[PDB]
Amino acid sequence: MTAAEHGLHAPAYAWSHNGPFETFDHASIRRGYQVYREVCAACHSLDRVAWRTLVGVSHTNEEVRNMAEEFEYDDEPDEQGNPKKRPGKLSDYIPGPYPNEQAARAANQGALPPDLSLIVKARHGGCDYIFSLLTGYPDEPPAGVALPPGSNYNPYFPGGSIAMARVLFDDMVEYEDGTPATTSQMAKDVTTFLNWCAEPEHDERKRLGLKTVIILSSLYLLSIWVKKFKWAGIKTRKFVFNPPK
Amino acid sequence: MAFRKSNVYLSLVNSYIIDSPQPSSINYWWNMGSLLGLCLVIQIVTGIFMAMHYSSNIELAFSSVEHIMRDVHNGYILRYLHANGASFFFMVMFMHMAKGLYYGSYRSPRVTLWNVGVIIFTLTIATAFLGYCCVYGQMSHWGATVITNLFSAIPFVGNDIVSWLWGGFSVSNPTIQRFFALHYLVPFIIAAMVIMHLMALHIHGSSNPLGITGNLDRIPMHSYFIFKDLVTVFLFMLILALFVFYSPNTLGHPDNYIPGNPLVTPASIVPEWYLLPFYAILRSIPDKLLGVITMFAAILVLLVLPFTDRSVVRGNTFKVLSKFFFFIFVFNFVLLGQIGACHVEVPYVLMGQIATFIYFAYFLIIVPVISTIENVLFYIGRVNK
Amino acid sequence: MAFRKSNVYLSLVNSYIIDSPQPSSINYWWNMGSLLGLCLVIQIVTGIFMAMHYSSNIELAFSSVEHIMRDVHNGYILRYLHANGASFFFMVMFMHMAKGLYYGSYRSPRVTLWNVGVIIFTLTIATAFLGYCCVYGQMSHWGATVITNLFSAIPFVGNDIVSWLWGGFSVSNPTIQRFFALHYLVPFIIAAMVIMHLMALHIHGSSNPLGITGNLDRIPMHSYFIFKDLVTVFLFMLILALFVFYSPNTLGHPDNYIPGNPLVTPASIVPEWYLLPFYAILRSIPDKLLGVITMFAAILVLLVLPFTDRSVVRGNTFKVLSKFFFFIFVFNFVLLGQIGACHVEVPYVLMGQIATFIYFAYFLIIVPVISTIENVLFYIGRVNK
Amino acid sequence: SSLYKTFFKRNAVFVGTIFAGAFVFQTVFDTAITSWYENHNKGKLWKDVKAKI
Amino acid sequence: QSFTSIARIGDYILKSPVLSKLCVPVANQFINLAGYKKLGLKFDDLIAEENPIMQTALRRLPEDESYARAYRIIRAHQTELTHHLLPRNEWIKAQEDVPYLLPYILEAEAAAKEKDELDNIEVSK
Amino acid sequence: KSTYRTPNFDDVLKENNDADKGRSYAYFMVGAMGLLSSAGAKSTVETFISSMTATADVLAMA
Amino acid sequence: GPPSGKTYMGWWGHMGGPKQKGITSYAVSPYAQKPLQGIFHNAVFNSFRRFKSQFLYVLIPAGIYWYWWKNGNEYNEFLYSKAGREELERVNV
Ligand code: HEC
Ligand code: HEC
Ligand code: HEC
Ligand code: HEC
Ligand code: HEC
Ligand SMILES: C/C=C(C)/C=C/C=C/C(OC)[C@@H](C)[C@H](OC)[C@@H](C)CCc1oc2c(O)c(OC)cc(OC)c2c(=O)c1C
Ligand SMILES: C/C=C(C)/C=C/C=C/C(OC)[C@@H](C)[C@H](OC)[C@@H](C)CCc1oc2c(O)c(OC)cc(OC)c2c(=O)c1C
Repeated sequence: MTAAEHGLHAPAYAWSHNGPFETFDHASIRRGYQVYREVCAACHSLDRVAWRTLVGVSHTNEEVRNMAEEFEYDDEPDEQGNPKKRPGKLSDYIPGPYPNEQAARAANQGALPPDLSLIVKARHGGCDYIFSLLTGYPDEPPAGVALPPGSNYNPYFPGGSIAMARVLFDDMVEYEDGTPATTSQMAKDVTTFLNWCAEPEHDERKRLGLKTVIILSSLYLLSIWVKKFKWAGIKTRKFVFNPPK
Repeated sequence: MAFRKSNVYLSLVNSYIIDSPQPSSINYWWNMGSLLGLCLVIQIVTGIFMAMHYSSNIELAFSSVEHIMRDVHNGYILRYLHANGASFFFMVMFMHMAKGLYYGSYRSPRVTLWNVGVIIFTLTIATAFLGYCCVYGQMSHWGATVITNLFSAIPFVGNDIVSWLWGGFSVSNPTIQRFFALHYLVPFIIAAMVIMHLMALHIHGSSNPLGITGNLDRIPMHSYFIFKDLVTVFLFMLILALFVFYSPNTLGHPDNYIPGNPLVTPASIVPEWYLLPFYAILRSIPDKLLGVITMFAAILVLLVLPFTDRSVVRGNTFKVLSKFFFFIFVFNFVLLGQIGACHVEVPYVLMGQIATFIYFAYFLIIVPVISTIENVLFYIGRVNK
Repeated sequence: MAFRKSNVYLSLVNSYIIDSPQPSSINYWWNMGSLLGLCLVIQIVTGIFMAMHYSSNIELAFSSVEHIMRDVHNGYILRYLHANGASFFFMVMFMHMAKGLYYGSYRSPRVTLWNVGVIIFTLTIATAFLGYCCVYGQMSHWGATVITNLFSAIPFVGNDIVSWLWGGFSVSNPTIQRFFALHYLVPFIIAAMVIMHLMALHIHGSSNPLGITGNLDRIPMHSYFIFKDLVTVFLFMLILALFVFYSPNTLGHPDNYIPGNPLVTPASIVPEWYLLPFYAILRSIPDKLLGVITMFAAILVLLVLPFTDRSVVRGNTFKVLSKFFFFIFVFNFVLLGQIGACHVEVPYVLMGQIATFIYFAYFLIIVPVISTIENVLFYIGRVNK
Repeated sequence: SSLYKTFFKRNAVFVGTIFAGAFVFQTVFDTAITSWYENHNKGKLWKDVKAKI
Repeated sequence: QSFTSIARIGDYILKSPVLSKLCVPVANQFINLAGYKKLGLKFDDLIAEENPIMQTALRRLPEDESYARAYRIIRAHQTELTHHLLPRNEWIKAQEDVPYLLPYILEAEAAAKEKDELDNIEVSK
Repeated sequence: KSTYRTPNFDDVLKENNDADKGRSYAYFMVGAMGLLSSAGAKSTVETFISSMTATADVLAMA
Repeated sequence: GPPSGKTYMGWWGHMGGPKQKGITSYAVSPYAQKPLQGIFHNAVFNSFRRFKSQFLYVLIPAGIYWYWWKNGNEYNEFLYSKAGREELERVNV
């Protein structure tokens, strides 16, 4: 299959979290939320992530309650059955930008921006692909590449033609912690955030993994030594034959 | 007489796990059986516990699993353990089957043991498919579609058998809700099939690497194999632990993280790894009916072995040509799976067909020819008349 | 040697359903056994088929059941069969238990047989209650509530066990979804429990109405009891059909056709007819804890029977005082179940208490006291030393 | 070894002694891992990012 | 496959000096490559015995050859379970690797063949 | 070869100066294996059991 | 319980093997043995002697197949490249 169709293979960047002993960089996760809220959130939903899940991971109980209350959600109708709204609460899920699919495609040349809750896991490459796709938008398609109106070229996406334009540009976000919001510094962040969104069990999982592998390893070694001991009698056993008269 | 011996219940145990006469020389390949037993338990248990959070509904399906993934405490461990357990179930099963071919476990008086085993193999592949559907991700829906459609190949009633399975005009809510029920049911049937497998094993005992009679030197299953099975049990767990905690989705397919969509089959659609060699075979025949018949044949041809094996001795330990061709068979199986993974492109198609040939040829031509040749080679190599 | 005998699988079938030596004199009460086997199948088959349409989700639960009644072809036949099959299961189970209780089948070497049977009773009641919750009707919800709360009686960990089961602050979605999950699982355990009941039966064979040994005159199971069993099978189906087709809801409770509601317990709440006697015993004790201890005790007390029956002969066929007191127990049991369907009002409360006393007093006082007297009575009535 | 003969005196470890020890382990072992793990990931954890705020 | 069959094909080869000079070497090498002699076993010890014919044979075997065979088999299992090979000097030297059970097998086979034939003999008037 | 002439086990027979060595090692191993297994069992059991306790999304404090 | 068909295995005391006579076995207690050694020094050069014998039945087949795959995989990579696009059109349909 022609490489243009397979897509350019995403390179292996050094993620602070790649490693059996490594946790996510919650500092980066936090900045990630911001890059999402100011740039990505205008076209992408995060339907599977409930507000409360940020508490104790990237922000504080107050900070989340505050981000949540800025949105209205449907509440139980009043005395006479009149539908009324309500400010968001921790038990809620991050609201999407479009009320339905038809409306999402209307605002996107006919295309549909996938919900980014499991994007890192729904693609080969994961962090490396998401990150590479974000940063690798060449200012101009290679020679001979005729592009469909309203489309954009990006070598990493399969077929090279992608409906999403480029959105990350230097200094477009003002990082709270004073970090230079360069177009790549951001990509690194949102990606990390999107990774936690898809794999929240992360840190907790690798920790249990360490307990498990240690214990089972010991049980394995111990078991070999025990087996040999029990089998010793049979292993060393000797036979002598004397043909009966 | 001892209680474990006289009691109605305990005695069944005593004669299967405690006093059961084993051949002193059975090696670690004979440990595959207990491992498959463990897989069944793990699968069954992790499954029942997830069922407590799952929703058969086509709308709630994928999300309920993601609910198990996020909201259920230790949920992810249950899912990653079920999911990776299935793949390990197949790895160990193939090994158990391989041990069978190599050591000629299929012949001798152990035929029925073999035949029941084949049934189990068919039942397991079914069970796993049904389960894979419950997630209802892209790979789920399309796999559900393609596989139920295998039956449209049946001459007349064919399309009826299909819309009957679906319970509608296409794979939909009825199909998923029913496939969940079926997925719950079959495992118990497998357990049942396992006891019969054990019953047949129990009348003639297990075999050994030499391929000759063990009756001259036995050692009780207990205080030997209970401890030896334990070595491989722990290892089995360790290696699974590694995937479940440090590499949970390596054995899976990414598309199964995008909900199913009836109007779009991903260009990257690819079967689960353990189904590939079979998928590869069907793909090699450029006709609908033949592709499906040839595929089922690829599974059923396993039944033909106790007859094509013309040898007068059991097992490959002392046969040269046998060992070699046996290994031509194993790798050819791997190459077959490797093929199912690639696209339907020029260098690969012809390769798939040749490999398919080899596969079937091993059972119907190679084994019967070589076994005959080796028989004579043995005779003329020491006979002076 | 014949095949039905020599084959590993048919020899089992053979020694259990074909060549099995039976006592020539066993009456029709011995037909209840196979009836229960049939019942287990009817429940299991009907259930799995209905499961393909059921949704355990609390918001969808009740409606999926109606979807079965209204949209699924023969869905109503499936539902009415399952529901009524559930009641018949108990009418028969009670008879099966009674026959044994009468003919002293719980005695001699058959204790383990009886003890296994008691477990199956506890398990069946459990399975049944799990399934009743799945409709999520008013009775469902409140049955779900009260019963799980039975455990809040346990002193320290109490409430914890309860909220653990619920999986929430109260009976909600988590409760109904894990309850379906478990309602599917237990039946298969019951099935296993049955094979043990059978293994325990098979070593001593059935008893007989005379209560003496049947070794002197045996007749094979096949072509006698296979056909005798057929008579009751049909008779059984005939009456179950009368209910399923002409009176499907007579054995039920109307409140269950109203969707469950957490804020209103209906003033018409009444347990399923087969649970009433036990419900009654619990109501008869004005203490929360003692109420549940006594109720559970009323079930466990059946294990005591092989030790309190001091008689030197087995069965009630030749005991005047025992036959009398047996029926006093039977009717008392019915009265108990009647008090249960009644209100907690003046004459009924005291009545319930007097009967509860009788119930327990039967196994603990009457039987031992009576049988001792009959032993002596049998002696002096013919000894002239 | 003479260390076994003082503690258990040539008798295998008792099933009650096993369970008792099993509990101790659970807590001891866990805290050890949790600590090593948190320390190794210092600066990345929420506890650490929460302080810089 | 029958030994009556194996012995048929084999002898024919062993007789015609053309096939003989060409095959016997391959056969000798095939056997030394098999490795059973290295476990103190003769080929006849390898013959799968779970059938009427072999069972008939083994019973008809003179007491001494039987006890000997018994030892050889046990020895094989002990060695195999220890994952070693017998000390080189204990290996069955090709001259000892005699088809001792074979005559009994063939006898039993042909005896069975006849019984089989006489059971279905047609009649011609 | 006479049956009273016991074969040579001097390749495996330990030269004793600490008679209870094989025993002390075995029993520690066995006991140690037992220790870790109860722990692993207790751990597996607790994992499943606790997977029934209230899910995150239902602990909505109203 | 009735009698079942004859098998090729009994149980302790009547396993159904040949009458054994003359074979004499000696064994020692695991307690009285060297606290598990044998590994290294005596059975390290002994280990891996297996799969040094068998490794050919395994290697030759592996080699034959891995070679065949690789080779065939490169031809794929070529056909779909710029260079081979002319040959690709030949052997495709
Ligand atoms: C609306 C104008 C968008 C903004 C702002 C961002 N995205 Fe987007 N995205 C949009 C479209 C039209 C699509 C469809 C692509 C297609 O042709 O299928 C997407 C897609 C993505 C994807 C999926 C890529 C794939 O493999 O299909 C990703 C990972 C993605 N978008 C990421 C992303 C991020 C992190 C953004 C904020 C910096 C972002 N998008 C903004 C439209 C729009
Ligand atoms: C209810 C009992 C239950 C049993 C018994 C059971 N499963 Fe499942 N299985 C489930 C549930 C629930 C799911 C859906 C959630 C999930 O994906 O884990 C599932 C999903 C699966 C999947 C999808 C894998 C994934 O998670 O992507 C496979 C494959 C599978 N089962 C295999 C098996 C096999 C093989 C067995 C063993 C016979 C088995 N299952 C037994 C309940 C069960
Ligand atoms: C999944 C398989 C399945 C099995 C196995 C099963 N059931 Fe059910 N059962 C259901 C379903 C689905 C319902 C809900 C629909 C209904 O009410 O019939 C149900 C409902 C019930 C009800 C409620 C009665 C009513 O209102 O319909 C009872 C009682 C019951 N089952 C008893 C049993 C008993 C007793 C057994 C076993 C001996 C059993 N069930 C086995 C699936 C099963
Ligand atoms: C078609 C292949 C095949 C399948 C599939 C199979 N078995 Fe077996 N099994 C056999 C044969 C043949 C033997 C006898 C092997 C021997 O000892 O020579 C056997 C033996 C066993 C043994 C004894 C240990 C051993 O490995 O020899 C157990 C236990 C066992 N199988 C369990 C299972 C379980 C559990 C499953 C599946 C859930 C299973 N088997 C699937 C063919 C199969
Ligand atoms: C509380 C006790 C008890 C329960 C509940 C019970 N059994 Fe029994 N069962 C017995 C005893 C005791 C016997 C022996 C009676 C005799 O033959 O004298 C028996 C005998 C039988 C028999 C032989 C035929 C007969 O009726 O004597 C069968 C079959 C049987 N039971 C099936 C079952 C099945 C199936 C269930 C339920 C799913 C069940 N039993 C539940 C006590 C019980
Ligand atoms: C209620 C039960 C019902 C209706 C029927 C179930 C029984 C069917 C089987 O036998 C057990 C079946 C599993 C089969 O066996 C012949 C396997 C080898 C499957 C082979 C298989 O898999 C695929 C798969 O997984 C896919 O996913 C993405 C996609 C696929 O196309 C691209 C396939 C496919 O093309 C084939 C042949
Ligand atoms: C997963 C399994 C779990 C959590 C537990 C199940 C096990 C419990 C049982 O035994 C098996 C239980 C069925 C019990 O046994 C003592 C039965 C005799 C039932 C006794 C029973 O029923 C009622 C019932 O049905 C009702 O309907 C609306 C209402 C009820 O009062 C309002 C009752 C009731 O007051 C009692 C005591």
